[PDB]
Amino acid sequence: IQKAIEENNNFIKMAKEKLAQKMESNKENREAHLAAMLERLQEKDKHAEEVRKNKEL
Amino acid sequence: MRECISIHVGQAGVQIGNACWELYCLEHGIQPDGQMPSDKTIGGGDDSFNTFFSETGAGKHVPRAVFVDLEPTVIDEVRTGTYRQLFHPEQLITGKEDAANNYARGHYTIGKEIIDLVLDRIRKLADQCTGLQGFLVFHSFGGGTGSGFTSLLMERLSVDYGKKSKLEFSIYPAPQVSTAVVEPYNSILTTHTTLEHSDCAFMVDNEAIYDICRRNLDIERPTYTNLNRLISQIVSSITASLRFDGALNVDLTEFQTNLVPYPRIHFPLATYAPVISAEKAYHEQLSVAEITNACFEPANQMVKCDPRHGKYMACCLLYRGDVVPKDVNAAIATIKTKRSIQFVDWCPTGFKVGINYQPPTVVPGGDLAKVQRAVCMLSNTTAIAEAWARLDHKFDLMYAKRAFVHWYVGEGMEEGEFSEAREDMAALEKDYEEVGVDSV
Amino acid sequence: REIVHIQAGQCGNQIGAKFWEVISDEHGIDPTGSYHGDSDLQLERINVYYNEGNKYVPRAILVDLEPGTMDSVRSGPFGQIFRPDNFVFGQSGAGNNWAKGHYTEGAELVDSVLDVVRKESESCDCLQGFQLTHSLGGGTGSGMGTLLISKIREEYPDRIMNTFSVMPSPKVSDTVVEPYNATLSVHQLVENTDETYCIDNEALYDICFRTLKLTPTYGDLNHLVSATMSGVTTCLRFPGADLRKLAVNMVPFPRLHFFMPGFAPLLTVPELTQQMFDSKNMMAACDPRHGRYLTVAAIFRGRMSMKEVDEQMLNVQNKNSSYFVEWIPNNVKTAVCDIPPRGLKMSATFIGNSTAIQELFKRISEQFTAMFRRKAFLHWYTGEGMDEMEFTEAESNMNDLVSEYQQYQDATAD
Ligand SMILES: Nc1nc2c(ncn2[C@@H]2O[C@H](COP(=O)(O)OP(=O)(O)OP(=O)(O)O)[C@@H](O)[C@H]2O)c(=O)[nH]1
Ligand SMILES: CCC[C@@H](NC(=O)[C@]1(C)CSC(/C(C)=N/O)=N1)c1cc(OCC2CC2)cc(=O)o1
Ligand SMILES: Nc1nc2c(ncn2[C@@H]2O[C@H](COP(=O)(O)OP(=O)(O)O)[C@@H](O)[C@H]2O)c(=O)[nH]1
Ligand SMILES: [Ca+2]
Ligand SMILES: [Mg+2]
Ligand SMILES: [Mg+2]
Repeated sequence: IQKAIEENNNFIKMAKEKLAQKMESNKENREAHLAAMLERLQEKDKHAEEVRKNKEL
Repeated sequence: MRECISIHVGQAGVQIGNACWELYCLEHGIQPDGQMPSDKTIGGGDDSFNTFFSETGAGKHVPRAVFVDLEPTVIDEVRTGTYRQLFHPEQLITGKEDAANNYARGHYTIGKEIIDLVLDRIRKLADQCTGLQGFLVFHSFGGGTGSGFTSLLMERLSVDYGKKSKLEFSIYPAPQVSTAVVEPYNSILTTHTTLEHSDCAFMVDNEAIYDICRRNLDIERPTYTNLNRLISQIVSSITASLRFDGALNVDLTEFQTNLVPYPRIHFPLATYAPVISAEKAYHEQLSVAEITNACFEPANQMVKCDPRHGKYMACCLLYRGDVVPKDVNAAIATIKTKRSIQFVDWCPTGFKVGINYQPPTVVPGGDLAKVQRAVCMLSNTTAIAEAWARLDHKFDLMYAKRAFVHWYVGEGMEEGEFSEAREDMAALEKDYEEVGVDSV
Repeated sequence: REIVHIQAGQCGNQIGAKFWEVISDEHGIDPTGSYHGDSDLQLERINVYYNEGNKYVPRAILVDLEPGTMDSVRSGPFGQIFRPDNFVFGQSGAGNNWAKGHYTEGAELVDSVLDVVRKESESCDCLQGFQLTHSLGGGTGSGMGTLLISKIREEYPDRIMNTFSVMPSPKVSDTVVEPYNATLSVHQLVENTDETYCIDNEALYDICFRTLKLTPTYGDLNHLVSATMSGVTTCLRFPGADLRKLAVNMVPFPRLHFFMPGFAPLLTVPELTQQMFDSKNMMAACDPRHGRYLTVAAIFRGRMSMKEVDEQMLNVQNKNSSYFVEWIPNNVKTAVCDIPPRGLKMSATFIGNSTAIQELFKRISEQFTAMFRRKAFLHWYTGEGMDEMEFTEAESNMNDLVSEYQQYQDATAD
């Protein structure tokens, strides 16, 4: 009976853990993808300010 | 005691939940306002129908159910539908933005915003149970909510309720009425993730339910209302042993013992008969032998496959209505001599029989004729793996070119999850091959 | 589920104006904003494009660096139904110069445009995304249009962005530097839009001249565009899928999101279907039988046997299987709307993500390299602060886009 208890608690434990890793790796990946997008749009603004500065020259 | 909690996820799960609960109410004499005149014990009771219905002091019989969707348009129809007074508002949970047929959005981006609320509402229903038996989860494989959020929920239920039984009713995609080209992706992903958290899953091929409505009910282009009223009959036949009493009544859990030889081999093939229009049922009463013979006609299966080219590991017959054992044993004897029922060599060849004497009911205004007797056959056959092979082949075609995969990666998923899920399905296809080979 | 509409440039505002006239009529809206329709289906999805004294105001934003085109909108039909605060115009103009629209005369005004976007979006219960009407041959629609898309994507990174882009054709050339404005704006659309519907003027001109037999004004070309745009948005505007769900199923690869529209008639379901798939009914100057379809979406309008539509769409696929890639199963989706258009008992609109669209980019690239090979008219751009690399980059990016369409046209299942 204690072996049955142990296996149920270990199944609950592993499930809770595997799910926790999934929801963290996904949070990190999505934040990174969205950071790269906003970073590229920052280089467009940097390139645009350099275009307007090259004109007045 | 022995209560069951139903969870309906996404459009398909919700709209099928509507058909089932409407049908349950008709079977138990429960009015749209929740009143049940025949119920003399007010406020509670341990009747068979109390496994699915709780009772209030005002005499209202409330389903032990939860409807969940990431957008509100489908559940709003339940809020303003014929059975609006049947459900407490807290049993109807809705978000604002759907999953867009994206598993990743249903499991992560959007689903993680409502999962805690859903679990809290499921907990409130479980606290009303004196001896909770398990859950019934209705969902599609193809939708982003049906696939993604269902996988997340099943994972969370395993944590919060241990190995308490969880049964699935899953809508297997049919290209025809499908609006998702990425449906194979969502199907493989959800099957892989839920496989270790589900004890028994009943797949329903929309294409099979579609053909049965065109052929047997003479409906040119069936709608979801047509499909769902037929699906509800199958669900009713399967759950009738939990909601009704009877001497010859065999509990679903007892069938489950025979249907699941290994944890991963838990996908029974369902077959239902009779499906007959009123015009044809008039002056033609189908006997026990006729509806039993129809169970072994592949045209009546819920999933497109050929059991005649596979092997059986179990055969269960769930009769309901005017049926006695004498007729059943006579009909089975005939079929045992006229059909190719080949069993694996490590399982006995007997047919397990159950009989519920409450006759079947039909939704008024529907296309299904009211019959005196009906039967649902639950068989565990290797042939159901054909449904995996068709879906895995479509997966492979698109994934070889990484078609549409950027939508999943953009939400935070990795390609490793795709390959990992596809390999699990490959092992499952192999598992169904291994169980069919003869012993040494 | 609200959509925010934006009109930019001369073309963008005239196409957008026609669009609102068509859908306003379909929803029973009069030029003053009142509802006088006979069907409740006209109001079930009215909030998608309109806000609510028991009136309906388009959720639209009109933009242009010159008041000429926009002033004609206020006076024209349905001109008063628009919200006056949503008119945002300058004075100096763009001079059909992409640089002026994307960097100079456009960057100064872009901020005041965003302010109107924020106000409209904050009144949305659940904003789906945006749609833009503009041309790629001008200066405001192309230069400032692409700029505004990049700026909207910063504040609304998780909202779908669609564009109805009018492509330049020598048969209706208003200028000679159009191959520059198109190649520069295409360089942008490849990065910051989820779906782009290529409205090719060459196709509209050939439809008006050959088919309709008009030996053609911008009003004739736009009568096609208004019918195309009405059919495309049908599933959104009448009951019976949000922008993201649509984009998820139509865009197998992020860069390949440029579609060929089609409309019919320009009558039975077989005839209607065959005409809709004919190269003569394409709103883009591309022959689909010179490439392969990655995805297709079709909408049928009118009282017609749905069982017949299902069989006719399965028939065309089977008999034309060679023009649909085998590695995307079930890549043709179809809908039926019981409400017909105006003046037609039954019509059909279709959008296709076909590899044959490279023909459109091959034409714009040839007109570009023909001028860039000699540095013609480059002072209109370098004078605004550009360099030559930015021109070559846009050329290389659009050339790579053609190579990718060819990669998947050649791909095989085995
Ligand atoms: N049998 C049946 N199938 C349905 C029904 N509704 C949708 N489906 C199927 O479900 C699949 C699409 O998933 P849906 O359930 O509609 O989508 P969802 O679960 O709400 O998830 P998202 O909408 O993407 O957020 C397709 O294969 C449909 O054919 C229904 O009422 N009955
Ligand atoms: C010719 C039909 C075009 C229409 N598509 C449909 O009407 C159906 C049939 C409904 S379902 C569906 C899909 C993709 N299912 O998977 N295609 C459509 C509309 C649309 O709005 C764009 C906004 C700017 C205006 C985007 C799109 O991509 O397709
Ligand atoms: N179909 C159509 N195309 C137009 C219309 N007006 C301009 N165009 C095209 O758009 C290009 C010029 O861009 P335009 O929008 O007029 O310049 P802008 O005022 O700076 O935005 C040319 O190639 C024209 O062929 C119109 O009313 N209908
Ligand atoms: Ca009672
Ligand atoms: Mg949904
Ligand atoms: Mg102009």
